[PDB]
Amino acid sequence: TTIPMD
Amino acid sequence: AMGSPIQVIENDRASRGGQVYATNTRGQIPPLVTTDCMIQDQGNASPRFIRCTTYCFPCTSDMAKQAQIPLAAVIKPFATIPSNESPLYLVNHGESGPVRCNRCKAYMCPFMQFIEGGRRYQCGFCNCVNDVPPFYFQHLDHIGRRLDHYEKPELSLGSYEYVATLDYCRKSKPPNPPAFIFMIDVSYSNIKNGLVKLICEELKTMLEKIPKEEQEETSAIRVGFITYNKVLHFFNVKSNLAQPQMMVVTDVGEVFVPLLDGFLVNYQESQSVIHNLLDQIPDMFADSNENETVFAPVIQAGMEALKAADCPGKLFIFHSSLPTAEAPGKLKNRDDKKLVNTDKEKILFQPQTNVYDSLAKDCVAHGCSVTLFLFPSQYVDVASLGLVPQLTGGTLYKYNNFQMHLDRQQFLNDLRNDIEKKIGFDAIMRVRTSTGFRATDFFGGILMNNTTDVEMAAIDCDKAVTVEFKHDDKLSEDSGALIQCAVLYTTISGQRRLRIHNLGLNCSSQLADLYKSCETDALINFFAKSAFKAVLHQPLKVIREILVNQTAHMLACYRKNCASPSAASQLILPDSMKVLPVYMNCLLKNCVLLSRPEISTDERAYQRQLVMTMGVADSQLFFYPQLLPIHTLDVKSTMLPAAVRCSESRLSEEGIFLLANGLHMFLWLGVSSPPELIQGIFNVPSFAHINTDMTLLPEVGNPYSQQLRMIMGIIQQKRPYSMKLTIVKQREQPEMVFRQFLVEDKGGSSYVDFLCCVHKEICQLLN
Amino acid sequence: TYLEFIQQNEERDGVRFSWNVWPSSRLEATRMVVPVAALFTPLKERPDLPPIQYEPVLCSRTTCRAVLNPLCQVDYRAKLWACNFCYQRNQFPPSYAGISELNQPAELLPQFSSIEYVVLRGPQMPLIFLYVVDTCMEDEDLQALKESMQMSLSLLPPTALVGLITFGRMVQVHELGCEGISKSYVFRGTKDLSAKQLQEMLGLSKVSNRFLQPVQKIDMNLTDLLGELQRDPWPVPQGKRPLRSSGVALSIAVGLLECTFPNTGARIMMFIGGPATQGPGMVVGDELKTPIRSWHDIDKDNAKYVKKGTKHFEALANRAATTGHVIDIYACALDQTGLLEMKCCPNLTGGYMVMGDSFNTSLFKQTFQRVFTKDMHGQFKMGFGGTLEIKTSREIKISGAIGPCVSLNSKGPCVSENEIGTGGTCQWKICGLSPTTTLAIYFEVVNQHNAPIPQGGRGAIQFVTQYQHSSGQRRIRVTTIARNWADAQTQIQNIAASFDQEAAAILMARLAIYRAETEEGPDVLRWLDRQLIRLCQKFGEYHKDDPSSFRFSETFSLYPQFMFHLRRSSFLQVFNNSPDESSYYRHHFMRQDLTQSLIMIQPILYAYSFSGPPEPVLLDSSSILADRILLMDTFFQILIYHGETIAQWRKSGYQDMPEYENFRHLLQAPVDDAQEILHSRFPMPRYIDTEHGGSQARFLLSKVPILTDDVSLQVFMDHLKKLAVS
Ligand SMILES: [Zn+2]
Ligand SMILES: [Zn+2]
Repeated sequence: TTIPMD
Repeated sequence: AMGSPIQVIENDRASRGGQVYATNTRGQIPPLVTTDCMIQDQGNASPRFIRCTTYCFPCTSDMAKQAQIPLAAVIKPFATIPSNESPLYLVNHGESGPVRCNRCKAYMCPFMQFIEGGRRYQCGFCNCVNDVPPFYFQHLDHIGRRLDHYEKPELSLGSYEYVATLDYCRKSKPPNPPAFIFMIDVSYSNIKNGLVKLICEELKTMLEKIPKEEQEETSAIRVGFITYNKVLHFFNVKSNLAQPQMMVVTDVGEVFVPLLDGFLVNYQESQSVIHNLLDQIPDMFADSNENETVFAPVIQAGMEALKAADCPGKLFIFHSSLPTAEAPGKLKNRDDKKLVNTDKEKILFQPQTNVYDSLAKDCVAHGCSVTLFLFPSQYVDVASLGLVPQLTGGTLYKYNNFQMHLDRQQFLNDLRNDIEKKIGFDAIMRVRTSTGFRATDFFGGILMNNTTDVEMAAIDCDKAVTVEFKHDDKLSEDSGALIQCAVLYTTISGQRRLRIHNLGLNCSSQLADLYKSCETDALINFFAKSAFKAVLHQPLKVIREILVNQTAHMLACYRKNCASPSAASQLILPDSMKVLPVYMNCLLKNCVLLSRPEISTDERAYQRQLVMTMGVADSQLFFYPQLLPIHTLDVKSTMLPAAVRCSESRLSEEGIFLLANGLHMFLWLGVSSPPELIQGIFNVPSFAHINTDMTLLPEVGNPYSQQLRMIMGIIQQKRPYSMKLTIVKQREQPEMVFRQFLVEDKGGSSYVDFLCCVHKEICQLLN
Repeated sequence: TYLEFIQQNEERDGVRFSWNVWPSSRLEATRMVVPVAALFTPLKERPDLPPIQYEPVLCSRTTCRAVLNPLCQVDYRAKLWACNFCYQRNQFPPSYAGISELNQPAELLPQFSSIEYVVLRGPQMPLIFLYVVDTCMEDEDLQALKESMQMSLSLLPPTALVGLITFGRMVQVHELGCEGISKSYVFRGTKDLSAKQLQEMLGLSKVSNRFLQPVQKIDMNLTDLLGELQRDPWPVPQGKRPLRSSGVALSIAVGLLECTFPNTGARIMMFIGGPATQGPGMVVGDELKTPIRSWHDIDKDNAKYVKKGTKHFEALANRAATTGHVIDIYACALDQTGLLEMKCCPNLTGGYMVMGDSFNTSLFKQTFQRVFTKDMHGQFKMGFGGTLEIKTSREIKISGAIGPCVSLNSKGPCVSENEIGTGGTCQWKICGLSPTTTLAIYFEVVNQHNAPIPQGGRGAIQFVTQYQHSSGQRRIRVTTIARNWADAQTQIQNIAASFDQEAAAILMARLAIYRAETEEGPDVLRWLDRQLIRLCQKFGEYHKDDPSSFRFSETFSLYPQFMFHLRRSSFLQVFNNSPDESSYYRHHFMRQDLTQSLIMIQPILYAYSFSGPPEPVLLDSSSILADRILLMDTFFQILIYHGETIAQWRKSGYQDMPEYENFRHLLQAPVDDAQEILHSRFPMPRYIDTEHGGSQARFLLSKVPILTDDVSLQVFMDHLKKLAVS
């Protein structure tokens, strides 16, 4: 699970 | 965009539900507690008795130190096993008693390698070789399966029970069956709210359902009765009195039991005399105008009575308010604003006098457990009234501002439930491990005088003790890490018994394996209890810091060692920890670790205790409430609607939802709430027609009111406390409370904010 | 005849002096050996008297305040009377107007020296009876006790408040009337409690209760409880004694009435079956191994409880006495119960002390019901919280008093500096009293300046006793007596003739016994003898250094013999009885009237024989003949002794034979007279039927520098005679 911090 | 809780729970239910879980492999990862599957022992203990934060321990202390993933186990020794699952077996090793390694004293379990033709068995916990006692010898066969194995539970199963021989008993003599002592606060408050009569009348019915083994015809458990208010009124109910006698002891301070014989009788034999008394107590104090009451003397008295009858017991105390009458344990109204950074905030959660801890120890020493049914209506100092019952292994039930026409059923449900609970007495749990690590910390409704024995005056099927392990030496990726929980106790029939739980975990020098085998629900249960115990020792902001930094540390470690190269703008989380942030944030948002603005200390203390006893099933739900949409409900053909995220975002002005955390059960109604539903449920034609203050069970209804009642039942099913229903009307109503359980919204910080926070410190750990 | 005088004045004024003619000077009285003293019975039976209903009428002088009496001069035609004690002129009350030389108010008639008034106090209180029961005894015993208790409860007036407290390892205070449940308050029999603490704990206000209720309202309930009462549950291990908190139970009972009905008639009646084993008030260990203290033990200072245990009861005694309540002790066990330590309670408050082997004996049962004797009008012969005041003429002073009482420390002109017994007062409080209660009041002559005014005629003394009659009626009993003054240097004769040897004897025995308790040891026999000698020397006929010549007037002749029997009596020679028995005897003797007192000091021995009617015979062995039957009557026991001849005739059977009608009678004669005494006497005496060579002849034989030793009356009289003449 990858989450791009915008 | 993260893998939400619901998705995670559902996906597991998909791939693992409705399937058999055989505990035959070693470090095998079990399904989530949220998944319903069938479990067949077959070697290692059922995940219902014991789950772990990781089923594969790091091999060395430094590894463990890199990752910072707490290695621990949530153990529910007497967890209720499904009807459709095989029950435990009772092994009797005769005169000698259970065979145990001479060195580490581990019991005879599937972890003992029988060698040399089956004459000597090497122990799997410390590698010591033992001599298979005469009577127990048996020939090995192909690779040593002993030709006994599948025939003897202790050799093939993970869980099972041993018969305890007299040297396992106090004073080396057969213990006596336990006794139940009912102590009713009859001061004004409980006379007025019609609680006294309630407890007496209803007690006539329930005293029948008192537990007793199938092997016997009548319960061996005797009963005793007491009333009080700054003074104690004992009662003699011998099976030969046409009328019950009453002995008042006003010498609080140096309390004593004025009886023996007539106090603790068989409810069956003394039936008519007890009922007689039960009809009377209500009238007897009807005009009592007493308001102040004592407390410590009551626990004091019951314990004493038990010590005298030389038997273990359980006190069912029914109290109403802050005990102010002068006597040891006199409680003041010390509610101060010492928090948020006071560093002295801890004192709010500790008992006032030094008496309660002592009383607790004396109780445990004599196998006396105290369960308290509290009906406060104003501050009561729960940090004090719930210590003895926590430490003693009892249960604490609080009913804020009790009102008969609303709370009667909730309390009576709790009481029935608590009486019929499967319970063991005067127990001591010991958690032995294999070479390399050991049990170093415990959390639960327990008391400990040394560093190895977890003493539980009383233990039941709901109670779960959480055990933290630490590295002692180095573990072998070959042998892994073994665990053997053993609880010695006395049964309601008066027998000394041992319950054993063996569990084989894997070991490894590879960090990938450590993470791949974690369980977020387990880890959260540990962090919660770990932090909740810390409240009594460190500034909350100190606790919160450790929690967050340990969370960021764990993920950082995984990032710089396991995760395949990915852009710095991304945040990586192992599948084992997908929902860990969400849940961790919930713990940090919880009132126990938060502060002053609203929420009574009494409410913080209460929750802090309730959680300390929880198992994984319980903690999962407590921190992340289950939110069900009811308006979109499939009529008669239901099976409990799909869960929806704990955010306000998933609420609709047109919908009706059900939110439960295991303690509170909210029925939320939107404004544009269909009148069709509001009719078939509350029997009133419109939204504005419902009154919140009338949160009582609504029957009637043919298709829906029934279908809603169905789900409310299935939700309460596996839950220990009976939930307090609370109806909420959308726009500006009591809703303020409701919003608190929407744990994903900001309310502390929102799920998204927290995720955003962790990434910062993970980046700080520049790597 | 002086003997008529003595009799008449005792029958009229329940008074008996050592001398009935007093020395007009302090000096000659000092060397008169026996002090001017009197044995006084405030409620002496007197049915010939009406209780005339009205206030007494007192002298107007504050420091005097005497009661109008026959000794006061009255000026009818001026409605005035002169107080005979301080001469103060006084006016009569309006209602007396008609008063005249020929029709005067009763109080002024000589026949009425000694009259009873009926105070119109107001608060007509009911009698209160508090049963403090011990439950550590065999079922036989406790059952009998339970029966005796029910009996008394049925004799109590319907208005009388009754309360029940049972005790053993712990103390229970029963809440009566409480129907449907029956409750009680339990306290550790291990620690004390103040009347306050108890008032608070039991939850009572300040100054009927749930604890003390009407007989006519509780009857049913109480009799049920009394009947369902069972012995203390807690089992007693081998070699051990029960845990009986006697000391604490009493303390709780005293306090119970202290905070509820203070200053009002009430009997706290504690029945015990053994010694208090769990102090305060603890009297002896719980391990049978150790015997209860003896008189020797207590003297070898080997009695570790005696001092503490007694210190406890004394305190209780003074509280109760000061609160105006009576304490009775009915101790019935095969061994000592601790009376010695507890004695002050019944001794200070006018309470009863009753000994026994078991409550399941006629001895006890009989005694206990005699306690509730009714008078001609069905009222208990009991009197409560009496207050006794004694005024004397200016030539006389009060030395002190000896008997059931407590000092009210009321100073005044009548009190003397030199005090005797309970002195330093002209007022004493007698919480419990009967028609038998007798006190010993010692006087002192004052006019010190030897040759002063013999004038004024006689000297006088008044006794005022206010009390609460069993009837609820408040009353004041008044007695005024006057004896003639005499110039000893011209009337030694008129003085010596007035001697009352019997009274004098007892009065002295009372002082001798009071000392025996006090810090004084066997120096008693010493002082007692010294006095006997001095008396012989001053009132005996004789030529110096010629014993054979010594002879006493018939007025004194018996005094010597009295002393002889006193000094060898159990009252001063404790070492042959248990500390408990000793206390029991002294208790009764310091109470008794002159008559019973005498029998106690010198047992009467009557002989029966075919040759003539029963005739008192010398308390000598010589009186023991073969053809004679003896009836020895000490006060505490009635013994019948069959002489050798008669013993054989009786063991032979001649009695049944119709030929020997008379013999059968002779055997019965003494037995019949023993039956009368065995009902009439209050503490019912122990009975004994023995004969020549009987296992119990001992009881008779035994009863049959220092002035002498354990010798015979003759030798004693000899050594006496010679010392009197030199
Ligand atoms: Zn081992
Ligand atoms: Zn006068």
